[PDB]
Amino acid sequence: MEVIELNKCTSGQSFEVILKPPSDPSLEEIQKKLEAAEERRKYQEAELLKHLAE
Amino acid sequence: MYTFVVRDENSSVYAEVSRLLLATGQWKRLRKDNPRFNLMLGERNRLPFGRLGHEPGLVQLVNYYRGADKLCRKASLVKLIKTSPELSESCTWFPESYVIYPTDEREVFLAAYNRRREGREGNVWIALISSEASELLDFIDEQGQVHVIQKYLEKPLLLEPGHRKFDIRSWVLVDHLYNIYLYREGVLRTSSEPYNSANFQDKTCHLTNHCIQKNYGRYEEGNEMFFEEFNQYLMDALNTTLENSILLQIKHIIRSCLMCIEPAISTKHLHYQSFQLFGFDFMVDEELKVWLIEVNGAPACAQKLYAELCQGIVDVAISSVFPLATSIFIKLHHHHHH
Amino acid sequence: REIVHIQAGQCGNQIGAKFWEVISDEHGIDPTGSYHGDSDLQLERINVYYNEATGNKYVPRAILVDLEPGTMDSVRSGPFGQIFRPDNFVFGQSGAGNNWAKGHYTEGAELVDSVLDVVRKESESCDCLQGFQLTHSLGGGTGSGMGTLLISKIREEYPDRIMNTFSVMPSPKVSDTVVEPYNATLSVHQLVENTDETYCIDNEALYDICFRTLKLTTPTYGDLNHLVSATMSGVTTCLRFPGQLNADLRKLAVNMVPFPRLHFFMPGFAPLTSRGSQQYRALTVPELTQQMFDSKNMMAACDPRHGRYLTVAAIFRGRMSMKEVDEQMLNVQNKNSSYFVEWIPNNVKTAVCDIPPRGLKMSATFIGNSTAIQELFKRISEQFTAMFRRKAFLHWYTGEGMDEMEFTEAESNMNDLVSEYQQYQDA
Amino acid sequence: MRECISIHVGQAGVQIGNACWELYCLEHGIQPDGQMPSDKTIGGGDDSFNTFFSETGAGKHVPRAVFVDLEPTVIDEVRTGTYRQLFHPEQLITGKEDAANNYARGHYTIGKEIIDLVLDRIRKLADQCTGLQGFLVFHSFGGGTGSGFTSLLMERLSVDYGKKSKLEFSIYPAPQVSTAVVEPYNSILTTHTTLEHSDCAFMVDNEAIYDICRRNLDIERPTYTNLNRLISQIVSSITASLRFDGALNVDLTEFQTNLVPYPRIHFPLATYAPVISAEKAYHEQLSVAEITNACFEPANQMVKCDPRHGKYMACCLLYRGDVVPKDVNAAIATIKTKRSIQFVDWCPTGFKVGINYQPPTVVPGGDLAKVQRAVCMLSNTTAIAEAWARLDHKFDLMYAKRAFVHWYVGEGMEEGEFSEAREDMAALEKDYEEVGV
Ligand SMILES: Nc1nc2c(ncn2[C@@H]2O[C@H](COP(=O)(O)OP(=O)(O)OP(=O)(O)O)[C@@H](O)[C@H]2O)c(=O)[nH]1
Ligand SMILES: Nc1ncnc2c1ncn2[C@@H]1O[C@H](COP(=O)(O)OP(=O)(O)CP(=O)(O)O)[C@@H](O)[C@H]1O
Ligand SMILES: Nc1nc2c(ncn2[C@@H]2O[C@H](COP(=O)(O)OP(=O)(O)O)[C@@H](O)[C@H]2O)c(=O)[nH]1
Ligand SMILES: c1ccc(Oc2cccc(CNc3cc4c(cn3)[nH]c3ccccc34)c2)cc1
Ligand SMILES: [Ca+2]
Ligand SMILES: [Mg+2]
Ligand SMILES: [Mg+2]
Repeated sequence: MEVIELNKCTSGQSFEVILKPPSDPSLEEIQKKLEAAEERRKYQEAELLKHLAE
Repeated sequence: MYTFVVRDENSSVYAEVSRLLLATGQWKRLRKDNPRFNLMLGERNRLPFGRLGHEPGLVQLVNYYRGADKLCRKASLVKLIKTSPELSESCTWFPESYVIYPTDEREVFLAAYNRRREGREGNVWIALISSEASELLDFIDEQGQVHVIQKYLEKPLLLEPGHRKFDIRSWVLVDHLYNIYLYREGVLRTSSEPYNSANFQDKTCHLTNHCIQKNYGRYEEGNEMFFEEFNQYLMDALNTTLENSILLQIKHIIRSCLMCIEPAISTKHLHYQSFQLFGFDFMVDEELKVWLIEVNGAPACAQKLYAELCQGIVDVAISSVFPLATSIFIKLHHHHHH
Repeated sequence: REIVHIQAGQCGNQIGAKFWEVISDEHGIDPTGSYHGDSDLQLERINVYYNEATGNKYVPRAILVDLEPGTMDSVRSGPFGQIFRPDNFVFGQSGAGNNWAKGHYTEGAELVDSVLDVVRKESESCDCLQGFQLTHSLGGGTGSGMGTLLISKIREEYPDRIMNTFSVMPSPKVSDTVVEPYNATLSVHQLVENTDETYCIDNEALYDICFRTLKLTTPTYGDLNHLVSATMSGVTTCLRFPGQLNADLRKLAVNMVPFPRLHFFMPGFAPLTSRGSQQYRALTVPELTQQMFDSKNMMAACDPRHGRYLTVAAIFRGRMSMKEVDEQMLNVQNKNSSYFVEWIPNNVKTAVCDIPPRGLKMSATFIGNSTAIQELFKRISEQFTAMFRRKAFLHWYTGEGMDEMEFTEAESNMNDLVSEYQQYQDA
Repeated sequence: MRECISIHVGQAGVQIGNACWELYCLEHGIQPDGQMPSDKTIGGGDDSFNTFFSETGAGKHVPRAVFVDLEPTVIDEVRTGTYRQLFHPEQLITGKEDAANNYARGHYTIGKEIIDLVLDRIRKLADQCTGLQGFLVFHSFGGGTGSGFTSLLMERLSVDYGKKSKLEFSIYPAPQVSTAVVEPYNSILTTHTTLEHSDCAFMVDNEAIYDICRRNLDIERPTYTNLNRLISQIVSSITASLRFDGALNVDLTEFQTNLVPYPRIHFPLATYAPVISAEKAYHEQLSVAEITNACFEPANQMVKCDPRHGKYMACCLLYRGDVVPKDVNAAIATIKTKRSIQFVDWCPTGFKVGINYQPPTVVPGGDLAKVQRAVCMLSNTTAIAEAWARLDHKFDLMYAKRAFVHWYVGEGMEEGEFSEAREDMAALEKDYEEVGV
């Protein structure tokens, strides 16, 4: 019913119609998580090369 | 070879449907967590509708209408009626009712219960059946959750022999095209002890549930009078039929209820389809005026009618979508021009 | 995305030479290594298997290994014998005598470093090596013993590279020696740990197919190898030709292997055809689908109805309705959903390539990771125990330095593998 | 004027980016060589289109975009594409080995080797900005790169550009077009890691786009090209307010304001109409009432779900073509009495409307027919949570058996991150339900 905030221009026009009213991690912590996961790979890769060494 | 699943084991109705399907030798039952199904006989609570219609190369169907609980809940039904203009607060066939929350429209109930008491008019209501407000408002707060207060029909139609109370149960089926099918074989769940107008507290003659009353087996086998007899009784005792005096009102109330919520639950253009069996409970007063009591989302059937109804469901609701390699229903439709 | 091919032993080189013979035709490469085709689609992903040298002559990235020169001399004089880089012919003289120990510990150890020098030389030329592939049998000595020795040593030098294999399983129906169960059991232990994909080819299944379907009263190893080469070509289609499927070996392996030890696949193919026998009638899509899923077309003598599919991959080739393909694939799953695990959603994937193989207007290659593969390992385990309970023919191995305990361990690890498959069959 | 930088991650992100910038050029009249004859301010300017394009003294209009993939082949087709002259080699970044549909590999393993390079190449663009708003990130949930490397970048961008907003255009996985099986893992993992770093995310289920292409465009088996050219139209409608004159959603901040009252619940449902086949010989042009009414048909949504069984928090109507406010209000009035539109109690039941008189531009030789008027509705409904329910169920089935988990653990990821992510998703499903019922 009620049209408001009607704005117009050459390209078009915009408005609002109301029908009824109502009723972060740091650079430190990131680089630590990435490198902690890299050491888990290095450990796993080591256990492989150890297993292959035996 | 179509496939289906079963996720409600207490369903006496669809336990018979699952049987019939397997007996055709063209349906195969899967596990209850197997997603590659054509048909789902889902549960009663938290049915995962959000996971239907996302299996490529599978036309999926379910035996429940999502959002159909608004009609099958007493608190919701009252709301649905006095909120939806299609039914309105001025409803003729629905008893005056109010939603009351334990410590809402309690203040609205009081004033409405004013001249019903302080106005010489008849006065009985139901949640317990009493004639005093505080006797009721004290009970609802004592149990726990929300209840509905409703005007008690003090002048019910009474079956002779016996001077008994009763309630009618109709089974309705809504297929995927939202065709409203009324089952021709209904049932009267009657009382056996004579209705007592004075004392309300002995609820054996006021409440007509098949559970409570188990004078059982006196006039009828199982306190269940079927239409052929009830029709004959009306003809002999009142010189009218079941079709005219009651069924027109029933077929009207059913359609009015489902057509109201059609745009809210219809699966016309959805990615999964729905059908469902409903159980409407009606009430007839001495002036042969039918009143809607409640709608049951997960209805149980009558023993005699299990075979016929459970076969009917397969024909129009299931086989219509999944065809295999005179009708027991009355299609409810009406297009009056104005 | 380059692949380094290796082929070890008699069986390995014969199916391997056959593989290069088939795909060289699909890519239009002649016996002399010169290109001669029509389309350009058969050169977009040819870097995967071929090396360019001296004026657009294509040399397979293939290394031919054996402990005796008998078979490799046949390859060199064969049809596409010239195409192979002569330096990549690495061979001994002593042979392996169908002995796993000789191939893995003594005779093969003496030669393995020479092979790795060729592997290393090929790898360093690759812009981005995606993995290795091996062809061999598990019933002999070289391809079994030395083949697994190579894999173990390749994983040591390339621990982050995919290793796939085409492994021929021994069977009493088509048998050379009685010690095949021993050699096979010892090899499976190695394969469970050090490969990403193993296509289990049972010589029993290849035999039964050649006899009961292709109508060949007495099939030879040549007949058996027609079936294998057709499958080998099929599973590598989407890697060899430009298509919808943008996947390297790693990605392909990720979506097929839910558990690291359970990577032993049942290969299938349709339509089944014999050498020379000309097919005139092109199969409909419903026929391709029904056949590639039938046990008779599987190349591991295992009944897929005795297990469940963890994952399935299918490659249709030729000019066909990709809609009809999807419909027929979705029709198998929905009709036999009990043979696919429910706890891996959408575990059946498909791909299509416009280029068909030679001789067929359209074909389908089936790759099934079924738990029914345990029947294959149970067979080997039975044949293994029957001899090992009496310690029979064991002197051939203890004479090469092996102890009885190593056999007991290999026996236990395969029975573990069997029990592993059984765990997921009842989930 | 405030600039916006687009980031296209992975195959899906890149190829969609291609489709969008292709369409942007046609809408602004920019040629493949980057020349824009209508732009009379040579060498620079601060027009509305400059939000997405910078300018060189030679008069070239270059996208403020960076393409990143862990694998060269997809982006190589941009380096040699019809719009090759459009981009700068610095804007295009490739690795040698993809993430193999492994979230952990794209995030931890391979992501670590390239994250610094991408942030630098992005910094090169941000230095050319006078007033950066933030970023539009295109990617897939299912890809290892699209899921893994995206979440890592979204974490860093929140560190290096803490003030700037960040919007997402995410491709939700569909079995019909994917050969992957582990996409549910990747989807849950990236959602959990990106959630607090994304102000507003537009999800697109390939399933919906796929069926729309089959149903309305009569394409029997949609290719990615078919999917992308349709997706680009939706993206264009959503970003048009940033690239053209207007007063609705003029900056990235206003997207969150209008569509996202609660931070976590920042996944608006998009619905687009009309979608008409170019091969359709005879077509009756649809009215404002007809196309607006189509915004409430689930068959037209980017994600298949049922808004009737949920609650709205916000709703924007973005028209393109012959439309005036009068016809819209009449259409809204009619629809309100026919359909089920329930808002939350703490929001007004209303619609923010934006109209651009220029009708939607179509790619020449494309599958879409030129229409006189089209609309894209952006409605933040709780019904979109159905997509999460689907995804979380598939996740539960596989993880209960720990299938494929070893691939992720083998890349350094912990089995605990699977459960942390899944519990966060469980909390999200609950948040949606608190608001929705
Ligand atoms: N709509 C659309 N979806 C795509 C497109 N390309 C890939 N996808 C989807 O993306 C998902 C797989 O992720 P990809 O984008 O291919 O993988 P990625 O981001 O490159 O990461 P990697 O695994 O390292 O290759 C699948 O579900 C595809 O359906 C595309 O061009 N358009
Ligand atoms: N306003 C009213 N007037 C008269 N009787 C009423 C009434 N409301 C309820 N009843 C009686 O209550 C009986 C059953 O109660 P009701 O159906 O409301 O509960 P219920 O849901 O447990 C039975 P069902 O299992 O069929 O749903 C009816 O048979 C009817 O006689
Ligand atoms: N399919 C096939 N199987 C073979 C061939 N040659 C041998 N085999 C099988 O492989 C086993 C013998 O292995 P073999 O290759 O001779 O051992 P190696 O040469 O010492 O490595 C037996 O079980 C045979 O059935 C062949 O040409 N084709
Ligand atoms: C000599 C020749 C070959 C050999 O084995 C191989 C070598 C390289 C590559 C392949 C193919 N692997 C593969 C393909 C697919 C897959 C999982 N794995 N999933 C899919 C889904 C759709 C389409 C295709 C695939 C096998 C060994 C020796
Ligand atoms: Ca300018
Ligand atoms: Mg031999
Ligand atoms: Mg990729």
